Amino acid sequence: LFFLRMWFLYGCCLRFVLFVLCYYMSPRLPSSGNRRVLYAVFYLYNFVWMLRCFFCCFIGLVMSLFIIEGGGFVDLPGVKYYTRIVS
Amino acid sequence: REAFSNIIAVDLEQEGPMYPVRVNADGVRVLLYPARRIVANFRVADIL
Amino acid sequence: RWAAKFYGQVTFGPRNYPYPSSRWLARRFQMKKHRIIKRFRFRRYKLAAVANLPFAKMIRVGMLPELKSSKTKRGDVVDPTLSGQLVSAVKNTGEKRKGQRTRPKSKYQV
Amino acid sequence: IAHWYCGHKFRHRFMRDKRFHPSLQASHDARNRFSKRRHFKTNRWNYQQAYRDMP
Amino acid sequence: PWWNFQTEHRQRCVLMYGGARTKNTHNANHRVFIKKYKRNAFPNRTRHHWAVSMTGVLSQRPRRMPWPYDLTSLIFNQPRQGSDKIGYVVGTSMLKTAVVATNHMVYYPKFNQRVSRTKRFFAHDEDLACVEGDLVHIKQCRKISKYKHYYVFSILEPNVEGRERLKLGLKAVPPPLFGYPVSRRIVKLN
Amino acid sequence: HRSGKARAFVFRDPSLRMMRAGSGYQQLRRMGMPMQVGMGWR
RNA sequence: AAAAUUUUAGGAAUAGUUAAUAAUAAUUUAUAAUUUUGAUUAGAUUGUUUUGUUAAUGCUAUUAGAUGGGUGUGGAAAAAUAAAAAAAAUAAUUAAUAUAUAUCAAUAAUAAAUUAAAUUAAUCUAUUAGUCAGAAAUGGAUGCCAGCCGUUGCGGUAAUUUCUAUGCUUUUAAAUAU
RNA sequence: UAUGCAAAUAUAAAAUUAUAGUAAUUAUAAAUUAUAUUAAAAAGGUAUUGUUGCCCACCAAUUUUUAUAAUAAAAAUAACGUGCAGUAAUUAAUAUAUUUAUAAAAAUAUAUUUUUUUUUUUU
Ligand SMILES: [Mg+2]
Ligand SMILES: [Mg+2]
Ligand SMILES: [Mg+2]
Ligand SMILES: [Mg+2]
Ligand SMILES: [Mg+2]
Ligand SMILES: [Mg+2]
Ligand SMILES: [Mg+2]
Ligand SMILES: [Mg+2]
Ligand SMILES: [Mg+2]
Ligand SMILES: [Mg+2]
Ligand SMILES: [Mg+2]
Ligand SMILES: [Mg+2]
Ligand SMILES: [Mg+2]
Ligand SMILES: [Mg+2]
Ligand SMILES: [Mg+2]
Ligand SMILES: [Mg+2]
Ligand SMILES: [Mg+2]
Repeated sequence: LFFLRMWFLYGCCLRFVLFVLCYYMSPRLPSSGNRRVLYAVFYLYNFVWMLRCFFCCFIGLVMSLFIIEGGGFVDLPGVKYYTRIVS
Repeated sequence: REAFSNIIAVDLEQEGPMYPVRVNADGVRVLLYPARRIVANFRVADIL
Repeated sequence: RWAAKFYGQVTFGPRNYPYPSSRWLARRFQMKKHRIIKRFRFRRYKLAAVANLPFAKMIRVGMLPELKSSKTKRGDVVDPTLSGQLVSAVKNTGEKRKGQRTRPKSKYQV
Repeated sequence: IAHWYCGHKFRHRFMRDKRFHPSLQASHDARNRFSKRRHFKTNRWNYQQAYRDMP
Repeated sequence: PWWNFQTEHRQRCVLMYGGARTKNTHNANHRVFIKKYKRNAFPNRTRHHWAVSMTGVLSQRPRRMPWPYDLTSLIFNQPRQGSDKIGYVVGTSMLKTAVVATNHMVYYPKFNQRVSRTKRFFAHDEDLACVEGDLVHIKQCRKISKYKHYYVFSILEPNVEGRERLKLGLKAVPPPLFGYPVSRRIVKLN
Repeated sequence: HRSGKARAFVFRDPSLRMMRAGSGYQQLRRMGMPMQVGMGWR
């Protein structure tokens, strides 16, 4: 188990975040493609943290806040958090 | 035929080990101890 | 010695490997050590430890406003008397006075 | 070993446990266990004439 | 009922037959450390706190617990723990006051072994017999001054060398050569 | 693996594991060693 | 009045201050006291019968409740909402029921599927997963793309690993995340 | 070439990297590789249908953590341009030391084989 990947869950299983950016990043070879990465924000003890996580979710009509869960590893190095649903 | 060359037998007068056997195969440390019943990994279990 | 012999763990091989380090690993870490040392030389690092001061905390003299290499970065704040004395030390270290013991010289020491 | 105590690695836990080990405790022989090196070579240049009131 | 499985539960209000009525405190919480400071500037001179700190006393691993059984309880029958102590006299700078260093015992049940720690006490000797380096018996008593609850009950071993040393006008014991350690380098020559 | 945990060559005799446990914390609590200085369970 | 047990990866000095005198001394007397056997500041933290795992010396929890003085009442300060303690005439015991609020607790999918409830019939209409490896597959798209990812890894026109449709698989309080 | 300063492999340790938050690991040794003057016979591989094999630093973009030193440090990384450092590898490599510098690195002083061996029991 790798315990430092969970740094921004802060001892919680799931997180609530707000959408900011959505950009694309290329995974580690030999896997080619475009991985969609959402750049999100949330606040804890009046500090505003920018969270960076893998967008696997389904976007419908335009919506703002997501639910973040931690997984195993993914093709893309450096992105620990995954998306459950969008609200 | 390699398995029939290596055949082992066991004295069943006692039906299980009466003391702990602590022995390692290459890099694999094994403990064979007396129990009330058979407890082991499924494979180890039907080997025993 | 003050400085570090190694950087990172240079002896990592399997147990009972009958040498301190393998060739491969030692070459990797020789690379990293090389880069760090080269950085020290070109940026012209200078450290000092003064008597009757906390020793673990070393005044970095290479960042002092007079001896600073960069024209841009704000260097450091060290006492005026002490900093004068440090400047004098660095300066009068440079050249060999006869009767004194010969000590290794370099471009990057100035 | 709970992962939140001490460092992020495991071995940091056992490195702070060696601080509490029974046979490792500080005494008249083993001293300054936690910082040995800040106090090293501290009195080298401190010249102290030893105390003699008897001839 | 703590011996019943997750699925076996029916009522949460009572123990049907007997056993221990147990509240489950949730031991695995994934509690975390919040990092509020830069690694450069931490607001303490001697120590730095970078992780979750273990808390409690006796709840502290590895457990270190009071050991009643040692030399002192071996020799004495004490009405109250710490009512008797045997120690050495270290220093007399205070009138009618003898400082005494004493050993007591700690037990680590994890490793199954004991350690001796040491502690200083102020003891009250009226009449000023005690010379530095005496082996003394010491007892609990009436509160005397802010820090003195102990009085010198008996001198087990006096210091004969120290007394004769005093009689000649010299200090009982030579003053220690170096004081406490420092983090500086003192250059003092001649 | 110079950097990593020490492993036993064989197992440990379980019987001995149970014999060295005689003075352990649970047995002490049963003997009554620790002083009860607080309310404890209700 | 005391004695024990006291945390921070990389560690330095602390201070209305010790002890004697005495119902003394904002300037009594003294070679004072705490600290590297880890102090004081500073971080975190509600302290010495409560938990979880385990064959087991262990590891891993345990809330909560005592925050200075200043007309000093009172046996004792515990004295400024927040009960569920009958409080100087037997208020009442045919009582345990309290409607819709809260705080931190308090484990409900209670024969989860065929013969019926020795009732008083009151609350509820209750579902998920997989389908390469390893129980279980075929069409159709897609073509290093889109996407899958517990993990080795998969995707290069034939993909038993993507998406979709349909079946099929499960040892039946769910998958997934921490 | 040991009168100033200078603790330091000879091991007390809990998966690799990393100044103790970065990536998800790393390290490793006997299979296999055609030419070294015997009356043809001894040999190495960081590759793995194996030298048209792999790899090394600087030199751009970006991503992310922070203890911001010419131009911060570290980690992900698949461009462009230099070369050819390494696999006994075109002056063998490895470690410490000191110097040097487009970049791998190079010169010297010591130890040493994770380099291949060549062998006078008084002539
Ligand atoms: Mg955590
Ligand atoms: Mg993967
Ligand atoms: Mg070098
Ligand atoms: Mg000369
Ligand atoms: Mg008030
Ligand atoms: Mg199958
Ligand atoms: Mg899927
Ligand atoms: Mg097609
Ligand atoms: Mg198909
Ligand atoms: Mg950055
Ligand atoms: Mg950088
Ligand atoms: Mg080359
Ligand atoms: Mg070379
Ligand atoms: Mg070469
Ligand atoms: Mg070299
Ligand atoms: Mg060069
Ligand atoms: Mg070199």
